[PDB]
Amino acid sequence: SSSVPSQKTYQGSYGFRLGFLHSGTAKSVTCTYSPALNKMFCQLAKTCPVQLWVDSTPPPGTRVRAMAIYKQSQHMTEVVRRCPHHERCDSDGLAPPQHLIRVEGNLRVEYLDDRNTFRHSVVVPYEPPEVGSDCTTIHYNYMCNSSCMGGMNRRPILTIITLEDSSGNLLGRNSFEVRVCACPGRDRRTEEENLRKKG
Amino acid sequence: SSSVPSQKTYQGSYGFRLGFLHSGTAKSVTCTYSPALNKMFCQLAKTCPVQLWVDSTPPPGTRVRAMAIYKQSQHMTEVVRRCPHHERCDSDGLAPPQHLIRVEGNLRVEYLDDRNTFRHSVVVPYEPPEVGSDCTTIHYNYMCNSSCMGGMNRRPILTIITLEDSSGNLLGRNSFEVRVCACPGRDRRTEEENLRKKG
Amino acid sequence: SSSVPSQKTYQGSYGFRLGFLHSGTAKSVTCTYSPALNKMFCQLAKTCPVQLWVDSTPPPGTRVRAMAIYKQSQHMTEVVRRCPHHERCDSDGLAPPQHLIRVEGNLRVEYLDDRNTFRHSVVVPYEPPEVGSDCTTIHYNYMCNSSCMGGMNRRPILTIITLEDSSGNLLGRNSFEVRVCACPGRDRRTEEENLRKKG
Amino acid sequence: SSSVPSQKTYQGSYGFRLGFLHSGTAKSVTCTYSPALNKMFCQLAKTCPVQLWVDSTPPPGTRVRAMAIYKQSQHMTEVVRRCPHHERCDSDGLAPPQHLIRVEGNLRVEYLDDRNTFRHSVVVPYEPPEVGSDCTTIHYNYMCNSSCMGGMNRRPILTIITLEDSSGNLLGRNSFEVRVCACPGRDRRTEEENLRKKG
DNA sequence: TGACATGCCCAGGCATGTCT
DNA sequence: TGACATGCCCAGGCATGTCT
Ligand SMILES: [Zn+2]
Ligand SMILES: [Zn+2]
Ligand SMILES: [Zn+2]
Ligand SMILES: [Zn+2]
Repeated sequence: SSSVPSQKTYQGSYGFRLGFLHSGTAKSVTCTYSPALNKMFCQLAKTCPVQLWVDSTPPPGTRVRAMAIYKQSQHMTEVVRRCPHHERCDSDGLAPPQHLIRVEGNLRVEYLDDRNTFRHSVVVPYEPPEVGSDCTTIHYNYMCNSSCMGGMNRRPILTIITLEDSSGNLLGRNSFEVRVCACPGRDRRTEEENLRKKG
Repeated sequence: SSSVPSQKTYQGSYGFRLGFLHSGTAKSVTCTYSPALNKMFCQLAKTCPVQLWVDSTPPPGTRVRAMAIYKQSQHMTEVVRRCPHHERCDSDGLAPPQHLIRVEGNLRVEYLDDRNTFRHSVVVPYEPPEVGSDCTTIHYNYMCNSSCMGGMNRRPILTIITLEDSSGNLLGRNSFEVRVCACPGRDRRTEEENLRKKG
Repeated sequence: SSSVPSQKTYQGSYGFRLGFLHSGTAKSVTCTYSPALNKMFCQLAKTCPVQLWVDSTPPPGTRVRAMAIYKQSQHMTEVVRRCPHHERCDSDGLAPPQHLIRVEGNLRVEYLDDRNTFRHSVVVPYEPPEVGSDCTTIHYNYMCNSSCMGGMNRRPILTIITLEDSSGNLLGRNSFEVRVCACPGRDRRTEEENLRKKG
Repeated sequence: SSSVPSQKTYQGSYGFRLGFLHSGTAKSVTCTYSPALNKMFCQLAKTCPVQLWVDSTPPPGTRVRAMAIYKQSQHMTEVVRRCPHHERCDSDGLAPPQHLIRVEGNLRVEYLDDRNTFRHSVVVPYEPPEVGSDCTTIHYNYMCNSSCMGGMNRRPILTIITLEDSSGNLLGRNSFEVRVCACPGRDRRTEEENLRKKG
């Protein structure tokens, strides 16, 4: 069992928050975000664009870390890992096969295994938006379904995104729930309806 | 891809056939056999008793081999193995972790990996029935569900039981289909009803 | 997992059979036998008298062995042992603390752990009945309840009694089911009624 | 028999009190707290989150200790230990197999056996809440059911949580009753109804 | 001896990747 | 996109040592 990183929102002095793209109505759209649930629904190994928005410019050398933790109290102290089947399959060259979350399209990506907690994380440099743009987008990939036997095993996860200075100070923190599934559109609509009818 | 052992019934000069125990009506009974389908339905890692019946006594040194093959033509040439999750879990001390089929309660069990075909099999000596008894019973275990991702992946298998002399001559061959599943009683009654209504 | 001793009745050339005493009607009588079920119901650590009847006199040096096996196919290959709580408690001086079945009142008792199967058994010399008597009685004790967690765990057992010559030849074999429980009278009456109503 | 640690509430100069999470309505929810009974109902080996609330910040080096005692006067002087079955089973690497209470997800956990009283306790450093949060949460696990034969044996326990400075001074003490059981929701609703109807 | 105890058994139906 | 798949969740009630 491992000590649990905080998931508490800390928008901080830089006004850090996340944004998500709108997507289509298909039963099996690749990535769709529910604001009511603060929850991403996405397919295995497909791009999940996450926007980073800030009110003030972070200092040079700021880093963006993503980490998954189990959402339920009963599972929080268990490290989130890829299942043995997917670990044994699809390497991009940098991500260790045991890591659930990857970043695509970034030459400065770093995959970390915490020496004390054993938890996995993936870090890229923070880059400010281009001229006229309001945010910076990172493309994450989740390499197992929420349902994978021997991995997440139908346990919901949170992704925690932290903005950190080069010294390691926490500048901001946000999180979102993730369901990696075959039919994100179906499952988002089911969970939203259950929220309305039974929540 | 691997060459495919015969599944053709050969009751042979010893009159070799299989028998199966009757079991209870529970939705999740541990092992239940359908004569109409020639199909065992059983749970993961639970005992599956298979009876060996002969009309004539096999010679000393006769051996009994069990091997799984996929039933569908499209999958026949693929070796049946345990999935990575269950391989990484439950060793009894003798069975290699990759083997699907084990025998319990036999000190002379041998687990074989074919040098040419890569197929797994498990062998025990043939023992004649005790006085007054009509058959000999072997207790097999199947160490994955038929549905296991990265293993059988919802593909039906046959188990091929061969009676072999010590020289390697085939004396008899029988086979039965297997579904390893959580609810053998439910699934047997579903498959028998589908046979009657749509077969 | 361990190879399974035969439980098949073999009354043999000596006409070997078991007999049991009649007992009282109390809900918690110490030992009561159901002929309809061929099943002893008895309390923990209390005397269970078992009679040995023969038609012909066994040879000098004949031995009487008792051994427990799980009755259900799914558990047959598991060695029957005392639970950790009762193992750690009540030694008579001869019985190893892991043995379920003891014999009381016999100076020539031998407790055996099979080198290959790991199964426990308890052996006493066969003694012919005294003049005018028809049988010989052995007093067995069962040192766990059928329900004990970490031991029998609510799994029914059979006791197998074998008559063996000094050379090791099997002269006769009989068996009976056992439920060790707090209320043998209650439980016998429940199981007999269930047999009549639902069997 | 062992001297009995105090269970008297002492909220102390730091205003120390416990808090508990709300949980779902399921018959077998993993952990549910009854304010009317000051009683946790939880399952074996599952996470039990306990919140530590203070009004004033404890000094550096403060420690949080948990210990179980039997609630009934007749059993208070008996040390609460794991039963022999569960002791012989599930080690996390740090907890001795005899200890009932474990802490998950803390690298600084210490398991203590008192030299004089023989009582077990588990200690972690006190950490103040993160920014904006009102409490600190510890995840305890209870490694036997209240009913375990040879352990708690259906005797209710209190868990005593003490806040202690590094010098050993008692800063605060709170306690709650615990029932570790298979069906916490069922049993909580039974005990609350008995309180209302017969208390 | 009656009846409470409490972990477990059991059937109904949700789950969710995949078939069509 | 509709609907089958199939391991799992869940509540009702049996279990069985013990309390009275
Ligand atoms: Zn996976
Ligand atoms: Zn598997
Ligand atoms: Zn016992
Ligand atoms: Zn226990």
